[PDB]
Amino acid sequence: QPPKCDISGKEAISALSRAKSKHCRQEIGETYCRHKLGLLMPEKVTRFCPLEGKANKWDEDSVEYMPANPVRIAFVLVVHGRASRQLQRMFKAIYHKDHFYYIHVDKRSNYLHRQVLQVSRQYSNVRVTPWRMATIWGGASLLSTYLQSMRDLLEMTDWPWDFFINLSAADYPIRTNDQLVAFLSRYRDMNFLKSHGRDNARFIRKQGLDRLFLECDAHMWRLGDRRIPEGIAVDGGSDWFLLNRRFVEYVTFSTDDLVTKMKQFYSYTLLPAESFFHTVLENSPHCDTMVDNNLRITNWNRKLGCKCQYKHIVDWCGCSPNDFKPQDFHRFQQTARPTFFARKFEAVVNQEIIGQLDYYLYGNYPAGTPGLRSYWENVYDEPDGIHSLSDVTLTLYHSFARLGLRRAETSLHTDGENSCRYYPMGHPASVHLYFLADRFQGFLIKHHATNLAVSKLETLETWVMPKKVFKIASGRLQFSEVGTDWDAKERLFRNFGGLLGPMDEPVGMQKWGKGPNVTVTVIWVDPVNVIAATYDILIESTAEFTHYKPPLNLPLRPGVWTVKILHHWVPVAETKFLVAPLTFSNRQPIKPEEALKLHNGPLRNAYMEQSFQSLNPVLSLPINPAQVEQARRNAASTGTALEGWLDSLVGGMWTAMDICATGPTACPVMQTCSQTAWSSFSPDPKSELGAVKPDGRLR
Ligand SMILES: *[C@@H]1O[C@H](CO)[C@@H](O)[C@H](O)[C@H]1NC(C)=O
Ligand code: NA
Repeated sequence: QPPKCDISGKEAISALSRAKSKHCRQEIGETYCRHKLGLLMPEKVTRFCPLEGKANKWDEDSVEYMPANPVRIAFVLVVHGRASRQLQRMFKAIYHKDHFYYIHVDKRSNYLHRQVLQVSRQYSNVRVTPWRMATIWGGASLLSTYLQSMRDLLEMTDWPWDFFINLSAADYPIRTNDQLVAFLSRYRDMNFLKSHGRDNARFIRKQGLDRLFLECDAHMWRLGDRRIPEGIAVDGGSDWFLLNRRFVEYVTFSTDDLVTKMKQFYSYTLLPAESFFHTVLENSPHCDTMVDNNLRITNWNRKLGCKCQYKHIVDWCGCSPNDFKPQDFHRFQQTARPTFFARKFEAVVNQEIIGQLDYYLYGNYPAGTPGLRSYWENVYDEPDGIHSLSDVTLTLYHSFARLGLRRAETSLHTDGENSCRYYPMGHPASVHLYFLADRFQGFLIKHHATNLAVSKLETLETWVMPKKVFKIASGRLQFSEVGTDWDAKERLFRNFGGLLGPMDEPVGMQKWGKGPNVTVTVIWVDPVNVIAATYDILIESTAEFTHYKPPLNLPLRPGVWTVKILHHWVPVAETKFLVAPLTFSNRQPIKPEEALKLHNGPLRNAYMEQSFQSLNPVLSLPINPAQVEQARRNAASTGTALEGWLDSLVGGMWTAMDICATGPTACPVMQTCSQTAWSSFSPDPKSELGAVKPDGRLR
């Protein structure tokens, strides 16, 4: 169907041409045409503040007194992702029985929501939002989430709260609850918001406040220009704040000119929570309550955090803070200004700094407490279904489980019946990442299998760990790795296991120490010694990481690839990586014609237009005609033959470290999972939540 008005703006045309759903196209057009007539945005707004401008209203010993009328705090936790045990650890740190906790879990994070429900069922002062939005980065929906949660909280008459504080799963306190309550009790009529403080016209342009945006199909579309309304001062800064009940009441229930028109304006705004509350407060009757300090330390690093990493999500470029590391601990003790929270923290990136901070605030755990240096994070959970996995991860998780079953059989030494022989049943039940002392240890896979001696089903967990493959030879090179999903801000691969299939596009990374600039040669070698790519790269004196994604035609030949680094044909180092053949297509066993198309190498017979056959003799990489033919045979296989090819490849690159039983077992040499040090079933008291103590705490 055609639009209600001629659509000629280049930005709107670009959005309409990229939008996937008919609903989104119609809403894009409806929004554009409304604005074109001048009926969508306000252009003049009343200012109620009696001040000429802004108001901008520290002794370390002032947070040590004991208040007679302590504030009660409503924490709104806006969380997403997989890091449930870290969220539980932070919740333990900030919990007190006289506060309140209201938890919004991103609609797309169903595993995390199930874990949060278990928390809300234990404690009367914890509730979960029954509505759930998909709060994409920069989305307008983040303000809708805050405004709805404020209305909900104001109508819970059994929760008499005095302040509203927002936190994510990557936040952590840097002072005790006692000190937070003492400080807020002394300034209970103030509002804590941090402004950019620099040139305001530049802030408006950098933020895109003079641009019209629309959130639809989990994307933020830019649709054109708009005027800043006259009569008000527009301000902004951090979207992390603390607001008192009186101002939250005004924002929620006022119908005056300011609140009404700003709610309309910010419904079509990028990063609305970074400026909506500043602009309303400063122009409201409450303007003289504003303190230019959000009581947070935010770990900005412009060199690493501003790589326009959200381009596929919003029609704009943005920045995000870095994760703290152990060398940052001294920053949590600064004395310039009062601060009570900090971000960001990620246990999969660095857990040591989280431990240092928690023990600093609340003391060591007793000697003999297990799991303090470990971290477990669920990356697949059965209720979400195998269609939420990929064919690559479904194939490999199956193979890891079979590797565990083979370890159980070979671990029993006996000349009679082997009561540790198993037959696998069904699909993996769960998968965890496992870390120890900030070193990746591999995957834990929970699975079901029949013990063949007694003919009974058993539930097991297998630990698999990747074999070391980086090898140096007689420079500033420290490490080399191949992977996917490179995180330029944290400088690591978010595909932690390096799981790859024939249609993946691998990335080569190098890590360097200090020294003078140098140039090296990178060579990619496929499983039958076909040289797929060669290139030189400059390593500047100041470079720490380098990475590059060669344009290799697909599919890649399955097997063990090798990536070599040379310095003027002198060997430097090498690493290896596995392109796995897939046993599933659309989560069903792969058929002969599917496998042949997928497993016989690139459709162009060559990985790139330029050939490197003249290099094979130079590097002693002869192509064996027998191995080439065997790869053709392997490509046509399915079923049991294909399973044997896959498992021999996986076994060459992964080790089954151990396997345990969750319940009873007829295998005499298998340990109970809860009694191991490594299982996701073993004790982890730092993330466990129990009964409330006499002092009202869980920690
Ligand atoms: C480093 O770079 C400079 C120019 O930037 C170049 O002249 C020099 O040859 C390079 N290598 C060394 C060791 O200086
Ligand atoms: Na509850």
